[PDB]
Amino acid sequence: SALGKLQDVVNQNAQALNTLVKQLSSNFGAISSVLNDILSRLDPPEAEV
Amino acid sequence: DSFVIRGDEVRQIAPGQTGKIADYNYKLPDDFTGCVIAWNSNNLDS
Repeated sequence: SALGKLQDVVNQNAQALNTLVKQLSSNFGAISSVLNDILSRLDPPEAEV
Repeated sequence: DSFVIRGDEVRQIAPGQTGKIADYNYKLPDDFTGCVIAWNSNNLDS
């Protein structure tokens, strides 16, 4: 923890980027978080929504 | 656009509606803007 000031910057950047990537697996209310599934199992009128 | 259809399947004429008529005969676009008018013409055709 001597160089903790330099290590915290790296840790914070990596953690924020990991969170940003992991946000891609959330539904946000849709039926599935995978785009291809919800565009290849629904009609375009409901695929839009 | 004027033509004749059955008593049922008239609901297939709409943006993004499935059905044999809507899939092979007369498909409305999804972003359609306008009106659909249906009225019985049996005694003029039957």
